[PDB]
Amino acid sequence: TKLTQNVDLLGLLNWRSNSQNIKHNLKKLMEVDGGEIVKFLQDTLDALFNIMMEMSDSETYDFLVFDALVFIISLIGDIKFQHFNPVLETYIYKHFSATLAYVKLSKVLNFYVANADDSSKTELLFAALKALKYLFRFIIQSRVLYLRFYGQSKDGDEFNNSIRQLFLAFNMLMDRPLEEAVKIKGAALKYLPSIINDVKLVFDPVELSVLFCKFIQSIPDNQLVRQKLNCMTKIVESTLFRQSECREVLLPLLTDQLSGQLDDNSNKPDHEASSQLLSNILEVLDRKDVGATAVHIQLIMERLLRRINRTVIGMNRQSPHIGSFVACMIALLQQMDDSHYSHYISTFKTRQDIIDFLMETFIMFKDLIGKNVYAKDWMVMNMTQNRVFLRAINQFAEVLTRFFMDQASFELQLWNNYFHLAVAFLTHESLQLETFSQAKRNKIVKKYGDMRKEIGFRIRDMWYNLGPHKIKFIPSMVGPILEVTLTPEVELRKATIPIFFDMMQCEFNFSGNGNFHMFENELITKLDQEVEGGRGDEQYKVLLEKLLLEHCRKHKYLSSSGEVFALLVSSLLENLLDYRTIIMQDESKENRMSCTVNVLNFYKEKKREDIYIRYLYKLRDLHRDCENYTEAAY
Amino acid sequence: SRPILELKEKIQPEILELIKQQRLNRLVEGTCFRKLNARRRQDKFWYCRLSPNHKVLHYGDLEESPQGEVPHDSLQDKLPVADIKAVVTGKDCPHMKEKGALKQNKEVLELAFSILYDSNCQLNFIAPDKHEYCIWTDGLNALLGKDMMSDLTRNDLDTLLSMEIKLRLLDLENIQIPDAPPPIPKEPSNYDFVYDCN
Amino acid sequence: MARWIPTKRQKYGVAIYNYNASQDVELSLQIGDTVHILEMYEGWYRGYTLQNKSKKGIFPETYIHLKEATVEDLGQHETVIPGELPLVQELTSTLREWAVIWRKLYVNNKLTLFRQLQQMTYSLIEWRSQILSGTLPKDELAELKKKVTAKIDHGNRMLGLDLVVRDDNGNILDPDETSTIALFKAHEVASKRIEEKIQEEKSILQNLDLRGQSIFSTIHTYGLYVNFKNFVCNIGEDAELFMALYDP
Repeated sequence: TKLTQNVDLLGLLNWRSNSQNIKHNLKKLMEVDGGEIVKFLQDTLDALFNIMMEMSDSETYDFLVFDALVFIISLIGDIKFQHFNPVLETYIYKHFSATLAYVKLSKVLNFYVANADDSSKTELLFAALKALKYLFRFIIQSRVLYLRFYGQSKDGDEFNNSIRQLFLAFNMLMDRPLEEAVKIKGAALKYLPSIINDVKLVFDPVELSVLFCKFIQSIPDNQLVRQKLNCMTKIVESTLFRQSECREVLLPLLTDQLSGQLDDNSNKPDHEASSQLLSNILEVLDRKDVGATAVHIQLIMERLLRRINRTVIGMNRQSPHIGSFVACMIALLQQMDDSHYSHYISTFKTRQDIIDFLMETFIMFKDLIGKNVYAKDWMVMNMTQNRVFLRAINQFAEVLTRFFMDQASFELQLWNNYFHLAVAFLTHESLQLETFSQAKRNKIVKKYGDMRKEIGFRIRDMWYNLGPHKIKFIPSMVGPILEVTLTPEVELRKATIPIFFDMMQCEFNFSGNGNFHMFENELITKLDQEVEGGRGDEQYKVLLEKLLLEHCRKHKYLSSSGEVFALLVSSLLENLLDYRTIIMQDESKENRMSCTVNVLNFYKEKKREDIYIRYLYKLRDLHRDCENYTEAAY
Repeated sequence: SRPILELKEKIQPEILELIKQQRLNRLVEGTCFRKLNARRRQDKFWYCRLSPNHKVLHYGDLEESPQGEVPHDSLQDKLPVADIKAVVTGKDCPHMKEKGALKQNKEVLELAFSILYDSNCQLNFIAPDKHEYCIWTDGLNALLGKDMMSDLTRNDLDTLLSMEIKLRLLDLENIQIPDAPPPIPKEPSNYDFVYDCN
Repeated sequence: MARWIPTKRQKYGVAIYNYNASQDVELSLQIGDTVHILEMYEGWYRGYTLQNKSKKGIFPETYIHLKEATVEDLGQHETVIPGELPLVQELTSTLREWAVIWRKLYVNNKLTLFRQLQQMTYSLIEWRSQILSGTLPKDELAELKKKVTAKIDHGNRMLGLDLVVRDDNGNILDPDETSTIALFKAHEVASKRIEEKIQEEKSILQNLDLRGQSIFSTIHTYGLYVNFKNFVCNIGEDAELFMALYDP
């Protein structure tokens, strides 16, 4: 690891006494074995740096030192030499000795960029591009070495300008067509943020940011889309820990690219790339130390949400990373405040556009809760999704109450999507789901409480806020509310049977012209199907009857009618109770027909003709299981 | 481990209980049993299900069912336990004493079990192998409410006892149980609870 | 039986034996009854048992091997080594649910998975025992954290159970609702390990070369251990035996 077998390495280390050979040594350094190279990497670097200082005026030697150094760093980037890459940065921070290598190398690479179309500088600029991070670690370090060696940089303007004309070389090179230097543009985009943190040492963050902004608006806006996505992503990676001074200058341009990505029908390379964008930006903006951005978070909302929601109108397909995009904007929801939401979520354009937006968002939510986008193993992510969707829909609830409620003269029928969406979401993760493990109840309640509880009480206060238009909404929501009452939860159900009394009272006001007969009919129907399903229980019907009966006591004669109808309901219920218990107890024939003829008779009593027929069908099914052509005929 | 073994083997009740329960479930589920000398196109497969009521045996001259039990009131759906004297097992079986055409061979001695009911007609049965034979007679003894005579049953009982005592002893790790239980501290003879109950 | 006090410095209620029936709410108490004692008496302790977290039991302090430890062993630094003993409590609750798993695993004749469950169970109880203390290096601590999480969620995968993330340091930090996307890709990590295992049971428990290849993709330098036993050769003189690796 110390012995060297090459004339070239000894000559280049001894270039000072081999000064006639410096030009030839700078090219013979290529054939030196890397294994021998990292034996004296420090000395080779010092040799080259003292070269391009001692005849920095001879820019031929500076160019060859540039080329040789670039080739060495490319070689060291190898996995064999990735261990001496720490040794290389050790040299960068410690063993470097070139007081003007910042000027010289920024100069040479400004030449490389301004002369990139050259196919002899093309490879040279490329190999400089791959290690731009390393090279301007070296160069920013040479800049500060100049600072120290001269107290103040009388080159204080010179080098930062060399950077600025290198910005302009960027802009002019890439203003040219993409054909000559598509890969050069890609490498610029890639390794350009690799050096922005290098230059953060010695340049103004804002001037640097806007110099890049000029470069990026020298973009003809149809070239290497995910590549510039990478570029900005590595940019916000670094350089954003100082957020409040570039965040507000880049997010303009970056929401420009976003709204271009809103729907350009060319997102098919940029879908996952933009989701990644969202990811890292939500990180860094949500990174607490990186910088306060709450108002800029609201800027993001106002300039990116109708955008991305029409974009997920675009990406509404389940097969792609739709789930990852879901994660994106719901992370946004998490990282964000209702101070930001109701600011302009509640204050979009004309009420028609905003309600179209909420149509979009609500149908999307209902389509995600249905055909859920997890593996069922993501109860953790399930809960996360629950909370964030809760947040979003809560915001839309305030915008509904304050802009489309009794507030609005009409269009109280987003509430259909609201309520049914909320219920359909609510119809998973129940007490038995909590009952999987013994700690499972405890695990959820400690880590999450009972999300269902908040969901239900939210919807309940919404219902009470509806007021008159319960009647204008009851038959739509009769089905879902019975189910939510079904939920094995004691408290939401206890709060929900009074909601049954609420809408039967409303249709009691409607009973001046009609009655709750449609309400109770739909209620009975859905009751039939649901108790057939088998969620509820005995104490459950007890709670149902106690509540509704009592509430109707709190009310008039027609509430007494509704009382005896709820009595019929409870009769029905217990009939289904013992019915099903026999259905899943005896599993003989005769008892099944026993209970089914009983309940059939009960429909006959209630004339529930349709369902009466339905269980007549079940019963005849039993009889031709028994080939009771006799009974089946009857 | 002597106090530990005292503590362990003293709290038996539920282990043999659950093993016998499992045996009962085995009889209730049942399978296709074997008749006697099922040679001249005779059903070596036919089921004997212990009732869901655990009161009738669904044994009947059913066909060669490779799946196993077919659920119906079998050709002999009834076998009440109030009259089941015992089951003859091994050479004690009348079908093992047959010297006529139904002479059971020497490969069915462990497949020998005939339920004693009515004192004259024995459910002269043949098993497919030893273990389920021992399990059948185990579950039948469970209907009789007596010991289980499968070697594997005692295997299960001992291993469950060992695992259970293993899965209790965790907290007294780093502590010892004196063979004489540690002295019960003299409780305050007054039942007085200065702070309220619970 | 006076002087009862509500306190939380007792959570590890510890028995001695199949306890006496000294009180109406006491029995031949289970050995691993960490009882949450709601009432503090000098010689006795009554509170929520481990079997019943809703019922008291007056247990003698001569039998109570009281431990001030709460659920987390770092609040009073009950950790034998910081950032670990959450592992011991999670493993205890783990075996709690293992109880239900295996007690069902006999009901269904699935004895192969049930026996590999038993042998993983013996491995985990012994690893649990060695990490009762912090004797192993923190390298072994993190390694066994990884392995315990691996086997736990492996049982979960085999049984469609919950997913615990934050692979290291107690599997809580990420499931501590820190973010969304970090949590998102962490649950993605969870599914990645899901696929790793669910595809690798047949690769390691069954196959023997792919496991070696996967290991060797991570390690580059190797040493061929050669143990010369005895040399048989008819030389009649001093023999120099030059042993080296060869590539024909």
